[PDB]
Amino acid sequence: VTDSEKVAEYLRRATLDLRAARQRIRELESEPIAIIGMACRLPGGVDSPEGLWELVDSGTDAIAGFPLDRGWDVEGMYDPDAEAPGKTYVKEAGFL
Amino acid sequence: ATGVFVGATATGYVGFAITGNMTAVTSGRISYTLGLQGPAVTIDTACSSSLVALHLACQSLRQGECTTALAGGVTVMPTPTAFTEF
Amino acid sequence: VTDSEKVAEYLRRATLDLRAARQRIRELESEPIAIIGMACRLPGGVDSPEGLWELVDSGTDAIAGFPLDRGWDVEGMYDPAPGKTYVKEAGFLYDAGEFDAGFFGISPREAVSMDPQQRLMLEASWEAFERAGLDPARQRGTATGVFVGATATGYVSPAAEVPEGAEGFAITGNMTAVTSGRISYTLGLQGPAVTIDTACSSSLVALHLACQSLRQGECTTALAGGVTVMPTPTAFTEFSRQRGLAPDGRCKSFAAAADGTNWAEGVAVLVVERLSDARRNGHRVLAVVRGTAINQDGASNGLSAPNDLAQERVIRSALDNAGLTASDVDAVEAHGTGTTLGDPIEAQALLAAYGHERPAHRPLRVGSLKSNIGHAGPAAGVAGVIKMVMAMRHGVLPRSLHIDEPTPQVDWSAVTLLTEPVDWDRPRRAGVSAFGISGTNAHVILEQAPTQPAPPVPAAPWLLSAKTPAALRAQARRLHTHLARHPHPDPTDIAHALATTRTPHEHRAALVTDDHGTRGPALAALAEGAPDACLISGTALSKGRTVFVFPGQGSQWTGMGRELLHTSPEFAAYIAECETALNDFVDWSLTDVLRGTEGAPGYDRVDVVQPALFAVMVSLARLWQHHGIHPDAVIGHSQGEIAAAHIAGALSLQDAARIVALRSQA
Amino acid sequence: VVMTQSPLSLPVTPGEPASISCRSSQSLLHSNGYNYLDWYLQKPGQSPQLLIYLGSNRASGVPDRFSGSGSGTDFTLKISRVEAEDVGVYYCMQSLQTPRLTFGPGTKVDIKRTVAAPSVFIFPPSDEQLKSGTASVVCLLNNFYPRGAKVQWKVLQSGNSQESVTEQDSKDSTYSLSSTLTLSKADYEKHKVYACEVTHQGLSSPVTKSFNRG
Amino acid sequence: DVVMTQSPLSLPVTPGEPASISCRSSQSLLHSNGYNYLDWYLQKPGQSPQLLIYLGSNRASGVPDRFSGSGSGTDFTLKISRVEAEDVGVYYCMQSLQTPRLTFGPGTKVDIKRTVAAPSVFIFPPSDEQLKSGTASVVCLLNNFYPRGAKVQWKVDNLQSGNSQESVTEQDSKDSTYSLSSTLTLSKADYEKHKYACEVTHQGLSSPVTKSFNRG
Amino acid sequence: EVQLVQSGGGLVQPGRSLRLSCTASGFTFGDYAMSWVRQAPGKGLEWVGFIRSKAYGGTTEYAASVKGRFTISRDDSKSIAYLQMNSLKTEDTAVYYCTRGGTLFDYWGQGTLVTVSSASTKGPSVFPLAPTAALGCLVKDYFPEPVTVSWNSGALTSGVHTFPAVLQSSGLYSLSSVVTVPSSTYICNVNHKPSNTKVDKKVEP
Amino acid sequence: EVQLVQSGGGLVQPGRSLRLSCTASGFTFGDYAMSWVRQAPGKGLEWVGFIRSKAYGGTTEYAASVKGRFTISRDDSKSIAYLQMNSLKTEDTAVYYCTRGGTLFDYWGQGTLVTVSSASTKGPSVFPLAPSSTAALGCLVKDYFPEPVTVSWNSGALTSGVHTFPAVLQSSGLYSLSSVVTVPSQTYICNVNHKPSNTKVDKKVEP
Repeated sequence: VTDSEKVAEYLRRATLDLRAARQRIRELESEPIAIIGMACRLPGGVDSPEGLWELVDSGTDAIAGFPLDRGWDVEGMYDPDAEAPGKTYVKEAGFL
Repeated sequence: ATGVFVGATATGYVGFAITGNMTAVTSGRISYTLGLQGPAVTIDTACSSSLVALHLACQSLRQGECTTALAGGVTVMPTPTAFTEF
Repeated sequence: VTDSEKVAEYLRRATLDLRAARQRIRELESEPIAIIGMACRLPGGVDSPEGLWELVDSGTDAIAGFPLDRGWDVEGMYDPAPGKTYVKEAGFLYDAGEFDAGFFGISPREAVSMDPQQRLMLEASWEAFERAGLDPARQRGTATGVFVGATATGYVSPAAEVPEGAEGFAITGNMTAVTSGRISYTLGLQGPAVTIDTACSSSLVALHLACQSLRQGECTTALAGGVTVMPTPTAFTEFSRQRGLAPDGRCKSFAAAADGTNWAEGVAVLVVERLSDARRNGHRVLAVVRGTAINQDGASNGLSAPNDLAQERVIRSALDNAGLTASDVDAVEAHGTGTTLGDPIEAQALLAAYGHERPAHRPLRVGSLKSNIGHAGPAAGVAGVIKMVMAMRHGVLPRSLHIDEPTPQVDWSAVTLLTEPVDWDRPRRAGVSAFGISGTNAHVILEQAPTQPAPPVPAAPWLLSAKTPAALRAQARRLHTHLARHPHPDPTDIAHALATTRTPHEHRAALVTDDHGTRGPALAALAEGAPDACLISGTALSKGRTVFVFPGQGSQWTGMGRELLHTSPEFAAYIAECETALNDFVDWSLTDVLRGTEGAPGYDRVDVVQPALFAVMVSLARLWQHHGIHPDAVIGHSQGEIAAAHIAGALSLQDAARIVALRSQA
Repeated sequence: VVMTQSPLSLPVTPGEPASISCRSSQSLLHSNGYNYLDWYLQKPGQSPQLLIYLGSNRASGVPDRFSGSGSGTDFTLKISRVEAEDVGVYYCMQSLQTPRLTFGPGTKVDIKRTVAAPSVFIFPPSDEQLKSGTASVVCLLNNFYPRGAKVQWKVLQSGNSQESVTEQDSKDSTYSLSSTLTLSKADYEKHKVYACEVTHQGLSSPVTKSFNRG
Repeated sequence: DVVMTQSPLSLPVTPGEPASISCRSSQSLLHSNGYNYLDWYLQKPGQSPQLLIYLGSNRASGVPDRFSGSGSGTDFTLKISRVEAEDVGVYYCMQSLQTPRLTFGPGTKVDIKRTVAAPSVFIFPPSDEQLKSGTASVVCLLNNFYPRGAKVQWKVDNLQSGNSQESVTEQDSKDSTYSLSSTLTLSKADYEKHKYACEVTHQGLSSPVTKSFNRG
Repeated sequence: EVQLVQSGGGLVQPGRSLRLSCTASGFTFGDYAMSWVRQAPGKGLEWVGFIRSKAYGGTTEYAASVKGRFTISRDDSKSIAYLQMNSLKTEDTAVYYCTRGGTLFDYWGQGTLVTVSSASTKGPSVFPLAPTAALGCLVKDYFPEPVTVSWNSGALTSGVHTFPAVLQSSGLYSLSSVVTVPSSTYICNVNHKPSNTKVDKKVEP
Repeated sequence: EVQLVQSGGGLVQPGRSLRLSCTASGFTFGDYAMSWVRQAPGKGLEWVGFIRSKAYGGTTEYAASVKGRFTISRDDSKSIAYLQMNSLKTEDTAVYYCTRGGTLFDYWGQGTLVTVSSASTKGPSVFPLAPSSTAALGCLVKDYFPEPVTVSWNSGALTSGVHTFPAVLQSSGLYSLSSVVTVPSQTYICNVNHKPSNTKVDKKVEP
């Protein structure tokens, strides 16, 4: 067995290692990350991803008035001026 | 080793009182109840906090820090601070 | 060619590419990060990292009474039960309300409405950039990250109908995300601005995230920091219900008299980048963060409890990330809260992790910065790394205070505490721990920076600048004090550092002298504003186009340009070019006339003075252009216009020489 | 003897991938299971550089977008992302048989754009050069694409014409051609009409331009 | 002309210290191409060998990054950054310049390092049912000694060879120690001819410990 | 993923033939020259012989001590290699490994054990050892593996040491199981599956 | 970091010797087989020759067109490759490239432009080209041996539409480029500046 036989195996091992190293570089630089689980509780009575899909697919606008069970002075807070101190001008929003 | 990367802000909600208003616990408690040993971080980066956290979660997955992660976010408004002032 | 030699070259290419890819992997996961700058403001008068070092080395105890200007009812809120506290002193930044609003462009309205965390963090970041040899104004547009470990301590109190004064800015001025965002907004940085909420571990986690971001190429440089301020004393009252605070306020870290943990304020920031990038850019490396690790405990006895297993695991993970054996490091900046519950667990974790196979004459030396300044909170780990950095720089581990005896809750019989200072074959390495109350344990390993002329230009200007004249006087006084405590610094190096590594502000001053006996008095006269011979001062114009002016006769005197011919090679080259151009249209050489060679004509003759003036003016203008002052316009006066016509490019050198020489001859 | 051939030119655009193919006249797959082929790039104004070796193994420092593929006789170099920096000449060059006499014609790569017909402009020979003792006539083409339009002189002289091609423009990626025909004074004053006939893929017909002074 | 290679026959290690195996060739292994035709293989205990290093310096893919080969010409060394418990086994450095290669060589044993322990020497007689079976079998044994290689000899009268068979256990999971045991058998008749001591020499032993078997 | 699995090993009489099969998967079998390396029970790895690829002619070379008797073959249609032993000797007992690569053995097979000897199946001949007191039992005169020795039916585990067997001059195999205890009954049970023997022995002074 | 730097070019009249040095810095020069590959102006790459490593023997091989005339040597002590070009022919004008590896040219030098011809230094002879009678006009530079020569329309004022074609070598051995501009259907001057002759010719183009 002469050098022509010998060096070919070394080249095969070297380029296999090169391919493995390049794969590793791609594997710790741009790996695809799989979303295996999902959960959500958005407004509009959404309790799961299927709920959000039903909301968006049906074209539902989940915007309602303020919550009345948080001690908020909702009545004395509307004030449609957008400049008065400590007062909104928005009556409704998407509340969980 | 499961990470918990949460995009949460400080909400003016108000032994248990001290660990009941810190955003640092918002991701920590998940690691406590479930026993997750991966790095739990509450990543407050404004309205893009969750997506930013997802990137960090991906990074923690890419570098082998955690075999799984829980990228996510939460938003509650106990008070109308974000309505009267905006 | 034979087949063997043919495949040999392919094998060589393949193995070289293999080595390149393997090195890429190594620098893409286990890259040493370089601490190129740092800046801290911690209680006890500390304003710089050198302040921190002289504080901790001297053994000073930086705990004092509560602030009186913050509106606290300090006389009333002390009771050694229902809603009071039993501690009357802790580490405080009494100047926490002090901030230069004008310098950063911030308004007093926004500044008072803004959280003091942000106010401290901006100045700390600016100082950290300045101490790295970088001009912050030149960092605009760079892919520089910002990773701050902060928390909403509560300054505007969003749960309490935010005050009328801070109306509109209580979101921008108080969101913890804006603490990191405002640094990048003011400095114009482009890398991600992420703030981390992790209680007593956020800053070291921010350092970890900055390291990971830099390793992935997302950033060129990064700001890894933390901040803690106490607008209200609630942190003392809530933690006083349970006997967690020490009765006297001293964090007796790892001591038998450990009986609690006093909180403290402080800001501490690092400017870091990749070690290879630091070497390429010629930045000074203070230390080398080799590896980092973060994890959780999860199954702890209570949510706000420690876990020796988790601390051991993060320590081992940090050691493995850096590729270092446990015996490599000879110092640890332990968390050292001082609690009776926390100290034995932390000591057991350190003993199990680090000291298990070390030599019988090099124990691991454990200390804590909390004994000196108290528990900094979010800014604890990024201050501990500063402490270890200066310990490595000065080659001495400072003592940890208030250790009357090692605590008996742990079997020390491997690891020893730093009761007194200890001095220091292989590079110095030290660990830092930032174990948090939310269970997020963190740990970093730092290493001593690796070991890293030109002739001195004469009369090197020393440049100073500031936003306002008072700031300029303060700059001059600070520079004078700094130069007083230095054994014979090189003036050209100081000139280079002042000119390049500092922003040019509006109000500017300069010191130009060729002797090291007048610069000191000139700096003084700048300090009190008195005039001096070798001192120049002025107000730089924001905008304006430049003009070169070329008068006619009158600007002549014997020996002009003689010194410049020897000293300045560029002026010599330009004079040589002018002489070569002039030789064909005149019967003598310019260099002989300028140097005053024997027999050469004097300036009395009209035909020789005007070509000499033209050549000198052209050479000087070209020297100005060589120094970077490119004119936006040129104007002349009689024969001087010919010189202007040369600089404008309308006339070649030969044509201008012909015109001036023949015009004078006629 | 082994012979390798590729497309003469392949216009490309930044926005869509490309694939430079080429085929050998023999099975280059050596007995050791390696296609002894390499791919080199030569940019305009820079020296040649290696891209691929042994068919598919990419060289270090090359962009990952490049990728060699194929076997036997048929090989290809696929580029996922085309950039202005990657314009040049791509040589697929064998190594099974040695010594290698030459690389080959290569495969020019250039920015692709909409087809535009050339602007033909025959110019006169100035009288000053006529009295100098030499005759020269130049035919001009400007703002045309792709290159390769062939110009011929009908006087049908085919041994006195020299052509010059401008490089691809940076702004609009146009090309231009200048063909000069030289003749002696006695040779010039023999025919009273000279025509330049130009053919281009963008030309509907061979638009000829004539000049009658003699 | 055949190229020989010599390496240490043993090298105790610890879980964490850097170890370093060494090899010296009898001829210049540097090929004219400019390569060192050397290969390092690792055979774990009770497992197939695997490739560690090829061409002197190049590390095979999938091998841990701790392993790294270096050297040139005739002198080579394999270094481990942090030796692990699973890294123990046998390491074979062996050339590839000259062919054919008959054997891989004696290799290089690797084992966990611990305090030197002397052997608890013992001796047992041939049992009576073993006597009437028609054979004699005296069986000494060492116990709880480190390192390996403790030599043992059978003093049949006032030396023996060619009628003994030794056996040694692997490294103990807890003690990290070996246990040697010879088995000398001659015959039933020859046993009842005279008195059969065992002399053991070990690094932990200051002098050769001799246990007598006068009865017989 | 590269995978080599061996088959065909076991016991054989002296002078008989055997066929060891080596199945390769996860790569092109034809390109790699295939080698066979034998490790004797006690000695180091010994290179038996190798075969080149089809493109290089598939020529087969063998070691000096296995020339002619042993042969190598391969078929790339099903990607299998075969080592055919003829006129096996007692010294041929060893673990044989199939390795891709004629010179560089970058991958190795799981290793298949082969034993050559004329002695047939036979049970043990367990004997005691009369006694910080060390005592044991000596299992002797059994050919085939394996034998499992337990103490007090597995109750005693601490301090037990069972050595690997050795090659008796008669071709049978023998070992011993010993234990150290404080000076103060003990019974060792030897299960020998090939003969289904369950001999027990009480050791005492 | 691997670096190859060539030198030793310059103008040479035909039929004398010349030396091209190429210094290597950043790798083990001894083990590599070292090659020279030329590329004529406008033509493709054309391999010239190579030398094996000293370990292999150091022997040399050359392309079919350069038997005997060309020679390769190597100073391994200081790691330079030398191409000795004896008896240059008029068609050897090219950009000789210095490359590592006999069969695989992994890295290439900057390339030395060696131009050979019997022509001596001349100054340009600029001729006009009257506009046709959408309008084009040009001036043609003729009879200049050395390079480069620059052409600027209205002293560089005109930049849009200028197409300065590459120089072309005539059979007489003299270069002649040509500058042309497409004007939109005032005075149009072109200035030919020729540094080797220090010529600054100017000319108007008019119908």
